[PDB]
Amino acid sequence: LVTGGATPELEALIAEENALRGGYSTPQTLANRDRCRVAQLALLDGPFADLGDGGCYGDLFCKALKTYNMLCFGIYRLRDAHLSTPSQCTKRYVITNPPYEFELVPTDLIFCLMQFD
Amino acid sequence: VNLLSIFISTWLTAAGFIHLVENSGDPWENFQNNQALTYWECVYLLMVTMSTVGYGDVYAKTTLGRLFMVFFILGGLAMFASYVPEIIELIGNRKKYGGSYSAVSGRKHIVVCGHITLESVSNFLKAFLHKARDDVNVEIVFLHNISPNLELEALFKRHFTQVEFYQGSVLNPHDLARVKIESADACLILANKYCADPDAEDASNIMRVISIKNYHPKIRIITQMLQYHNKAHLLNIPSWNWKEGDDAICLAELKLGFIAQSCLAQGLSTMLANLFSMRSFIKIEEDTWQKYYLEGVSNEMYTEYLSSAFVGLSFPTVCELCFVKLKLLMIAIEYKSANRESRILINPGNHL
Amino acid sequence: RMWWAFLASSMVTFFWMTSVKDWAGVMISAQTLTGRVLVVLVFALSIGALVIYFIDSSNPIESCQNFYKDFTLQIDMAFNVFFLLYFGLRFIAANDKLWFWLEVNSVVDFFTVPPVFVSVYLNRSWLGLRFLRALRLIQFSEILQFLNILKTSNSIKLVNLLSIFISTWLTAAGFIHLVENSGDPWENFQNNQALTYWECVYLLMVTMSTVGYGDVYAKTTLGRLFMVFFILGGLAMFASYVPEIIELIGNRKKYGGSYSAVSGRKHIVVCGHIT
Amino acid sequence: ASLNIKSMQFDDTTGVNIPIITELVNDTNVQFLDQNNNNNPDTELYLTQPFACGTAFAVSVLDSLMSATYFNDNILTLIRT
Repeated sequence: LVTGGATPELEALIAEENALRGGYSTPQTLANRDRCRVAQLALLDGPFADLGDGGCYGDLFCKALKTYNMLCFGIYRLRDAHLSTPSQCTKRYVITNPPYEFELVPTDLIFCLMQFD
Repeated sequence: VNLLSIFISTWLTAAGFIHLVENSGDPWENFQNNQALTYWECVYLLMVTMSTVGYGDVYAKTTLGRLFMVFFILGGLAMFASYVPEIIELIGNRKKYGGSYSAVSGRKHIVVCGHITLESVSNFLKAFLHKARDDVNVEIVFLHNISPNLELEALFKRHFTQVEFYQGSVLNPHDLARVKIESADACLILANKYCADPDAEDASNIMRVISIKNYHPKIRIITQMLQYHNKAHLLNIPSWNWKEGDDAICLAELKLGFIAQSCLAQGLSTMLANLFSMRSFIKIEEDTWQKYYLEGVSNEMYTEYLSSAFVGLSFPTVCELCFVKLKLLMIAIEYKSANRESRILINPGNHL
Repeated sequence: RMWWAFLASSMVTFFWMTSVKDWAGVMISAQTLTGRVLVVLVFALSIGALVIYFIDSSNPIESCQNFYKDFTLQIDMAFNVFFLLYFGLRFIAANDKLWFWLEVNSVVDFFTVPPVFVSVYLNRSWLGLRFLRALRLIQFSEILQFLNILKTSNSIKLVNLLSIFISTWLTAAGFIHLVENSGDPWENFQNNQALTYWECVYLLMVTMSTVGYGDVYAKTTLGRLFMVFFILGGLAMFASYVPEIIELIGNRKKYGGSYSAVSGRKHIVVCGHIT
Repeated sequence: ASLNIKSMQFDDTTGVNIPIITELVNDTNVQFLDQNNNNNPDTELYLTQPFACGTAFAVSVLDSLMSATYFNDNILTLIRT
């Protein structure tokens, strides 16, 4: 998850020379780019924007997985979103694996795994 | 034996002197002032005296008897003072941590070696001997060639019921036999993250791995490593079988990978750290951010074999069905192929 | 005196199968609650037997306690029944029966239970080596760990020291009491001293502290020999046992306390480079 | 370095057949060069496979050389030659 999909074979090639060598692009190597990456998506101006206004987390997860094959596994939520009074705090906290009935707010970020495009 | 022999000889000689003097009398008193003491009674008198007990039931009455008793007191005290320090504190020395671990049946145990100090042991015990951990039946056995200081001794005393320590070197086969490395579930090697030469310390850890695998090739070893390249040296040990549980945890690699993934998506490091860490259960009722955050913190990460009902279905379908029906989130799969070994695929596409 | 009969009895008693061994070992050790409650039960029964020993030692050693004459004899008979069953069941589970035949608890059992059986059989009781049951108070320390009462290792060590000291004190007092109530065999039991058990305890305490009053002391030859051997053993055990444990315990932090706020007095905290 | 050389692979073979001699300070570390499953890890220095094959040079043999020189001078004069 954290090393960018480093394979033991690449480790062996590094060990053979203690360096990273370039290589001409081939279909087999150009097909290695097709792996998911960690990303954060906002709900302001996108296909899921209408989900932000009180929509359930499960609906967003199912829609993302079905349409774009993005795996949403956490919410990055403003620390003062639950407060009724306005606040200037920009800091956010982490809510990993929310349940289906979780309610969203438009000012939320989604932790997701995106396929290569 | 010299001590015992000289002590018994002096005891018997003094008893004989007292017997001879007491049974005879004072020559100036015309041999009239005499007392009837058996030799064994004199032995009893001498031992009662030399213990500074002095019952008074048996004692010397003649002038020569009292004089010899006083000189026996003086000589015994002088000999004791001049003799006991050297010999007794030569003998009264015992090795504090030279014992051997006793393998209790039905109780697994692991052996922890490497850099063992206050900080490393404290961190390892906090992560391992956590209160929130329920089923921990393993006993931790530290093996290190440096005797612990006061703080480490106190820390070991605190966890005396599950933590033991032994003074030995993992590179010594005798010390490996002492801690019963054959019956150990696993060997965990800790490195010091703060050293002038990380390469030399990594080489030392690899030396320890080589020694442990030489003694018993089938044990499972988890070793902390400082630099990424040095992990290559762990592939030159034929006994090192990472497909059977042998693991190297590269501190720099994982640390900076967490940091870089946080750069890509901030807060990911906290999520990951909470996933594989154990947390005590805490209730928050007031509407705050802690209440929402703890609900996510309640989760952990597990591995499970997929049911045969899922076979033939694409990954998105299986994951969506698991989430909607089973209330589980499935993130990655272990794909085993004929061409290549098993590989971890995180969120594979619908083409799989 | 019929000390020969009981002494000979105790001396003679002194000198799928693996599945049965394991099954016995399951209910004897601390893994199961059955073994734990069995340990607590044998400890409580040992305490009761020691109390019965004190009560019977208030009486002369060469007594004629018939089975129906004194109830305490019947309760002690039941105690010995339980003890006999207990070590008989522990015997099979022994992986090395030879070593468990030469353990202190087994020795106490051999020197205690068969003498009681013979005393009940002949309806004439001899107050013999029944004080050895006190050696079953060291396990008290372990029991104070079973019920989750002792937590600090130093507290467990202190309880172990106290239990060992009390057991040795009572056992040596019992030896002295038995020897002095009777006489020397070569004097045909003519030089015997009327000495109660508590007087023997007091004498032993005065002796081990090297006070040595002399108001109560050993008179018989066997009594004096046992007193000398007790002095030797006490001095050797002290020298080889107190340094380690005591100088481990007798250590305290010099400046580990907390500040006590005195009302009507301000204070400041100075930190940093303090030399 | 010994194991790194032994684990190499070359295109026409492998590195286990490369002749190497390793200086070792400790006698107990000599057995680490033999990757075969030695049943007894308590064998003497001269009975280990790396020592018998000559692929390891234990520095401790110079103490035995000193002892032999004490017991017989001429031996040293031969060895140096």
